[PDB]
Amino acid sequence: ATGRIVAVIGAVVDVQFDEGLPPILNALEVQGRETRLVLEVAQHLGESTVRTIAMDGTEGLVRGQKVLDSGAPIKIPVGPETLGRIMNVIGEPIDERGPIKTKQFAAIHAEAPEFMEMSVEQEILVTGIKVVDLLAPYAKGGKIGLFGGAGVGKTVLIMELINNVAKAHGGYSVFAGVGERTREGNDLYHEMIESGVINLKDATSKVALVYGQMNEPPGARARVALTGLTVAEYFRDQEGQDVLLFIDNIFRFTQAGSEVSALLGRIPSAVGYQPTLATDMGTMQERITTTKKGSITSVQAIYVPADDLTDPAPATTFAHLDATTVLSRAIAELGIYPAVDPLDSTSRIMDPNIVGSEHYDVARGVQKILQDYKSLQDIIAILGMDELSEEDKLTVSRARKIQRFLSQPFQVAEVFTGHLGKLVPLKETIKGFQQILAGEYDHLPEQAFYMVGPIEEAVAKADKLA
Amino acid sequence: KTGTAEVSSILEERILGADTSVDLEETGRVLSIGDGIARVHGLRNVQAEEMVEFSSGLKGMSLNLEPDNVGVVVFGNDKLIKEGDIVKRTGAIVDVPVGEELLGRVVDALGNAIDGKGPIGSKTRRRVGLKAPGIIPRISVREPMQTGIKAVDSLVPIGRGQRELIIGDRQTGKTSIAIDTIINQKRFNDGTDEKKKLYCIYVAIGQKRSTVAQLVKRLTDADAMKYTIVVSATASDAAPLQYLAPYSGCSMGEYFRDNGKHALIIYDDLSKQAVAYRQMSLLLRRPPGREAYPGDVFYLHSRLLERAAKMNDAFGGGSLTALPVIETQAGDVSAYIPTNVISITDGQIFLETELFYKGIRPAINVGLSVSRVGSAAQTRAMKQVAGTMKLELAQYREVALDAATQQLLSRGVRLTELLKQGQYAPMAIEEQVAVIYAGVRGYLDKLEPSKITKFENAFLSHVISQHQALLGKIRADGKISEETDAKLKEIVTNFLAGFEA
Amino acid sequence: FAKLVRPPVQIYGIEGRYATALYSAASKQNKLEQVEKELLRVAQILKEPKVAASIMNPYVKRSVKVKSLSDMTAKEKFSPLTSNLINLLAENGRLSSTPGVISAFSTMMSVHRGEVPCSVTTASPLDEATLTELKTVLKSFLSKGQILKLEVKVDPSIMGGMIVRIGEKYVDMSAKTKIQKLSRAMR
Ligand SMILES: Nc1ncnc2c1ncn2[C@@H]1O[C@H](COP(=O)(O)OP(=O)(O)OP(=O)(O)O)[C@@H](O)[C@H]1O
Ligand SMILES: Nc1ncnc2c1ncn2[C@@H]1O[C@H](COP(=O)(O)OP(=O)(O)O)[C@@H](O)[C@H]1O
Ligand SMILES: [Mg+2]
Ligand SMILES: [Mg+2]
Repeated sequence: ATGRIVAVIGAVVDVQFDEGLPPILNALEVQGRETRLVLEVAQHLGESTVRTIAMDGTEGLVRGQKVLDSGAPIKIPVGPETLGRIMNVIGEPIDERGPIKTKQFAAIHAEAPEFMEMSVEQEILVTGIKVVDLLAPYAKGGKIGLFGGAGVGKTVLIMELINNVAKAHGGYSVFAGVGERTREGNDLYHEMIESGVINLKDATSKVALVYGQMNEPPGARARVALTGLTVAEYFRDQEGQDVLLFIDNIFRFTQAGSEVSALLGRIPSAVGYQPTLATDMGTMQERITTTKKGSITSVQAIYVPADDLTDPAPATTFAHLDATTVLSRAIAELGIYPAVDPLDSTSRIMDPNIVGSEHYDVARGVQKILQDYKSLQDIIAILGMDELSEEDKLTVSRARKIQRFLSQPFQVAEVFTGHLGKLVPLKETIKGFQQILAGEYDHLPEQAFYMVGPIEEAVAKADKLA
Repeated sequence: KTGTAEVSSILEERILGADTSVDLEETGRVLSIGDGIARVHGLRNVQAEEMVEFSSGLKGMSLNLEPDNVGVVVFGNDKLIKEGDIVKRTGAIVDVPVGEELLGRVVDALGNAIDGKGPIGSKTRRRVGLKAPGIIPRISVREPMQTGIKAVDSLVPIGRGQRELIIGDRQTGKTSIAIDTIINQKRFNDGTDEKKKLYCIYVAIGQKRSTVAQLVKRLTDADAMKYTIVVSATASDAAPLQYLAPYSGCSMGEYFRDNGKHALIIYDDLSKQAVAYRQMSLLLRRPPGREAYPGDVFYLHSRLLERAAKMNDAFGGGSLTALPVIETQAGDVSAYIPTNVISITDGQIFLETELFYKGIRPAINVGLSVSRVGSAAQTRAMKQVAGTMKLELAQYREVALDAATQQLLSRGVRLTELLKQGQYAPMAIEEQVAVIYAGVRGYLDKLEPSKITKFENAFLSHVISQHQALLGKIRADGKISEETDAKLKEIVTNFLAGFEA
Repeated sequence: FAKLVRPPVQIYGIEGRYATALYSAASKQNKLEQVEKELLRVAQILKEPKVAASIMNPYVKRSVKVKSLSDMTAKEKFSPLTSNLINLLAENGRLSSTPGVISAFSTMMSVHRGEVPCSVTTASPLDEATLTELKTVLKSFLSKGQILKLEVKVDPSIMGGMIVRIGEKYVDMSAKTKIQKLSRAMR
């Protein structure tokens, strides 16, 4: 079947066929271009006419050009041969090392796992960061969010989780860059070569990379998160392994659907997004699950626009997560890195059965002394410190050291300040918050608790300022 | 459902015989005009984003193709166009003249001279709608780009290929950072080492026309208009000419990057571009979003600032540095537009409007100014000294008769006054490293704070004369060795004995 | 563009745009009476169950509904400019509104000799002398040399009077002279 391009409006191309109307989600091929322009059927308008969405720039299309139906959805090369390579939206090698040679091909638009395939196992994934071990612990095989504004650390943190968790992992890894800096995607490819994760001489590489960046058209950022997902479905289903799935950033999948929803002729909903906003996120996000064959451990990174957590795009992804780490800027101004909100970070496995009865009791004492300090900030700012009680000059004097003890020097931020990266075990971040909540360290200043590892370096710092 | 081309002037051409003396393949008419875009009937072989020509002499871009008509975005005013005209098809994508033969002119956004010096003499044309380089050809930054400002070159260092924001309110000294970058390249463009040459491009969006004219004199007064291009779409120009101004400005810098040369471009400013793209969007009846902006403002500034990159050695080895300018309303760094550009560029420079009033100039907020990738690419002479001043400017900021407080409150004010700088005085790299040396090695700790602007203007004016041949080994060897710093100890302590307090 | 002649009625709508574009091409070349005799027979040859079907049926195509009509208008009588009109109506999908274009064209061509007829709505039809007297005083009112047409309707709700309209004039002598007795109340 061949068709004629009838209307080109931005990044939405219209096509009229004469026989053989292709069904929805089929790919088409445009005839007469130097590169490869591939469309994607999105509607049927009647009078034997479809309406597509283009996956590259539509500069130079004449009304009457010929387009050829492929007969099937977009199929990318998948397998263990795609490890150690880079792939674009339609699965072509963009690393100038030759074609990707596999045996089988998998479509992009696949359906979700059923009800009788969901596994109900819950474990704990110890990371090494003091704030996310204690107050919101991470589960193996479940989704993980990372909320925050623009400039708080949603990528210095996600490159620390790669440095700790994914390097010592035994399974496979998949990175999918949706709408970030292209100079950052060059640095990730050039750090995994020196650290030996990707190897260009033999066949012992452990991570695949998928990339559709911020200089891409809106039709190619709205479909690249389905490509880095379909690569990580082979490593779970047809091999039976434990994978990791880092996506950054997932808000660009939502933003780039609103750019094209105006051109498709729709009535727009609230603050400016598409009407089908929560229908097509649930269709995407219910394909990243731990089923009865393997475990997908997705660590996403979500962007909050204009620091507003009531915006419909970062407030409809809260129903799809197990853990949650809300970053904030007002903590990052004081110099507390990572600037994790302690009273807004939630978790699902926080339960006295799974994590214990000793972990659960110290973690709830920390959220109690930090909430009572938050209710006195309206009075300390007006009437000063000398108007409180005597027992309430101890909630203030202890919460101002737990706040500074939730700071930690990261490993990837060695080139920022020149301090050493520190890692703590889970059994030692329980002991550090007992010897502060009890009152063992009421003879030290607050700045001695600043940017250290475990509790033993806090007393090895207060002897300096003597 | 009534049709744009269901009018009686087009049905009559069809109902009275299919007429032969109308082309309808390379030329068409104009059905309506007035909201910006025009409704052109015909032109059945036009491409998308292809420049056309009107009968009045105006260029127009083919934006929106439909089965009935074509919607042409009109560059310039739309009074000259009338319903019933005839529009011709050029046959090429929107492109601008580009080459080495533009250094010294003042063009407008379409590539025509408005300085009154005749035609330009160009031979090559590049498109404005090209894509950024991918992941393979880029490489990390390694060469430093000097500024000549003592607060920027030692605290937020820049490198050849790194985006850097300049963000602040009105009348805080935004443009006067961008002017001193262009004048500081006089020392390199007039030398013999070709590997350190650097050109410049200035893009003026929405400014007054009488402020660009008083700017090209200041560059001609300092011999800086022989390596600088200026693109200009001022506030009286039409709205499509301000939208397409940084694209034509960046396509003239992409020539030098692909041919082994280094460029530099200052967009001034990207705030007034986004209020020009807002106007063309709402005049096309598009759904507004936050602050009545369209939904694709992030596509506007990301597809432009992704081109500023550094190629690898197999692609020539050139670069392209960008320095956009954003204006905030009363310190609002949490608005829609100043967060869409913080989440693109590789760092920030903050200009406070309440340090510009207290007499500190340039009013650089040292607490909120960061530069991530450009810290590893600076001179080891500067890193050996400015790595120490980074510590004391931190310890001054926590303490804001006690012990361990009146020591840091003494030194921390002598380093704040050491970082003031007069206008249009770009310093060299090796003259900075002696003045920052005296303030961090503990020599001016005894003086009064008011008599330290007098001290820097007296020490530099003499060591540039009597120790000129002994200063060159800092710039030549690129570092401070054990023989230079033992020599530098005697230059200062002999000058303080002669400097009359 | 070129100029186009204005019709003396100037109606509006999607059907008036096609009865004006034909009047601007048939007043040129002096063919305003040849199209009218053709258009009163294309109304007959559309409403046949072979041809009224598969023109409103949306599932055929655009192009094969043209070819089934490009020979139908070619073989019987027509090769004027009007064959392009049926060719243009089938391209734009406006083949359903073809009785709307035809019925508009007759009144647009009527006013070239017509008079916008009257309406006398009083009662049962009366004798011949009352009818010929109103037909010979209304001829004195037109003053345009055109033989006026007229319609009579029966409406018994008016008590003893009659209302008369001449185009857009509408004199009135009816039961509203009983509603003018509010001067006994409103004063
Ligand atoms: N280092 C300096 N020392 C003294 N004065 C300065 C310095 N830098 C700038 N100024 C003064 O600041 C004034 C305004 O500077 P500038 O033109 O950069 O502001 P601006 O932010 O560009 O204004 P706008 O953006 O509203 O056009 C200048 O007239 C100049 O006198
Ligand atoms: N642990 C840390 N130590 C020092 N600086 C940090 C740390 N974490 C984040 N930052 C600062 O926060 C900023 C975060 O930027 P980045 O993570 O690159 O992108 P995003 O805007 O997506 O967070 C960086 O500029 C970095 O300087
Ligand atoms: Mg980031
Ligand atoms: Mg200015």
